[PDB]
Amino acid sequence: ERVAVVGVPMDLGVDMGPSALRYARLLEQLEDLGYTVEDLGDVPVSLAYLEEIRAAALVLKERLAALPEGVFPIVLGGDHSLSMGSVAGAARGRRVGVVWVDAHADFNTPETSSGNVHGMPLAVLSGLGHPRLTEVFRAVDPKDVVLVGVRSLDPGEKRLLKEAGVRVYTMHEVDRLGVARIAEEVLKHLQGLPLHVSLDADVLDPTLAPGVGTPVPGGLTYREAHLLMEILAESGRVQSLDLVEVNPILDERNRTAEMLVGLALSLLGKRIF
Amino acid sequence: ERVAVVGVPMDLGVDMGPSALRYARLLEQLEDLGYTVEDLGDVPVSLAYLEEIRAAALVLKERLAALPEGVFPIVLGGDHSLSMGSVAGAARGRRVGVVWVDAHADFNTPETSSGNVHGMPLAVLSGLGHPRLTEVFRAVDPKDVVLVGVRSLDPGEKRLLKEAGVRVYTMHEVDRLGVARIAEEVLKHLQGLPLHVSLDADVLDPTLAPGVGTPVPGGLTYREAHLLMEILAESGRVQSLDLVEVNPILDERNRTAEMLVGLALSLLGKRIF
Repeated sequence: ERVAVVGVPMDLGVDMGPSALRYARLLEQLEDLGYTVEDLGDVPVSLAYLEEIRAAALVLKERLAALPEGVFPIVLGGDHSLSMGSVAGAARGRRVGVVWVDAHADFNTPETSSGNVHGMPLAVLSGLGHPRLTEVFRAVDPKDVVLVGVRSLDPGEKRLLKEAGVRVYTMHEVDRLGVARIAEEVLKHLQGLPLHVSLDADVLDPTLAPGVGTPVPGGLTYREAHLLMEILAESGRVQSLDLVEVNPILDERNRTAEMLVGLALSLLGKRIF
Repeated sequence: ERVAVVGVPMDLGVDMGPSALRYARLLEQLEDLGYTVEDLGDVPVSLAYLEEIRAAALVLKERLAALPEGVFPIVLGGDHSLSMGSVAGAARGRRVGVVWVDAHADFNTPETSSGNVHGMPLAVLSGLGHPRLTEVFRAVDPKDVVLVGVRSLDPGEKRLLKEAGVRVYTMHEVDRLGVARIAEEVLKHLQGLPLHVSLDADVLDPTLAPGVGTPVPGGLTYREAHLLMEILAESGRVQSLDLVEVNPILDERNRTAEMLVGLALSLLGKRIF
């Protein structure tokens, strides 16, 4: 019933992410929902650009671990790379589950590929990749993870993901089983553990979330997204949230940002009836 | 040849405008134009807010005057209040003409209203207003100010502007005389003096420049704006520029920032032929 919001304006225009989520009144609407909300502010941010990231992602994680116990954390960000720092840090050292809701698997290693770290955080978190990264950010067992909304993978990704054994719910599976059910399966699969959900904006259809780094046709519908957040929220097991890859520079009327603040409220309890 | 860019993320969500302007690739395009450019960064910012505004507009004023003689300053802003600081700083104790291109005349005193200070900058600069501000920002004689593109005026303002004797070219005059003639006319009214151009994105038709603080229908056309900049450019006396009131949160795929970076380039020498 207490909630902390910390921003990681990282872009190594997604760095404006944290600012749009705030202008979308994320905070005021959570209090409206009943929570007491403290804004911690922004974590300062000084292959391509590795150390800077691991550094800022370090500062992040330390901050989450400090945080009194029982406080729900909401990380507003740019790069999905922050996830490395957050998921680790919000775990508080516990064995937690990760519902990674992205259009991508964000699962490469430097071996599989671009060269950009933000396509590498889920893997590192599973312990696969450059050591300067895995050694300070490993925080979950591959078996403890579930991708949802995925509709675009690199060949090295398919392999690592298969070899590793990560439950992957691509948009084919969404179209096929419906989100209602996929939602249920995610909870069985990760039954018993606290859940840290990471929401990548590129998961909703571009037709709806235009402001994003890498649009990818045929994504979750507006309604669809809320169902997932609601079903999930119901479990009462959700403990932390990642709201990322929100690019105002590409958005319209700042609506991609509004969509997340809305899905955040669905995940933290808000119900129609 | 030397050009300095400085940001003022001040919203007292126009505080996001400076990133918007930078991401619209302002520096780079200026370099392509042939200028060696430096990013001084952002001036820290944190009735309503007189002291916090005065403090930042003072850090800005002071920072601009300390610039080496010859370096051309461009102030990237949110609020139009930053101009009390930059038109004073950018002038360096010299008599300069001010070409104010906003849909408003930002010429109110507390007596005539809204309450907000960002509708008073040109008044303060012209010496009318709170003493706490005029006392450090008054930097222009009303007879040396020219408003272009105006189409919104509070009663007190119209009166203050008449008493003051400020040359006003509202959209009605624009429609009657054309930008070319109004430009010959601005240049002549301010003949001999160095010129500082302040640009409120709201002066561009909302249809074209959606992301601005207060849209006011019936504004300049992308061609008229450019023409204007181009004529003021040929004069050889522009010496400083404010690019203000750009709000990405209300914009669309960042075309407002792109629309101004384009006008800056026009004021700074760029041409078709």
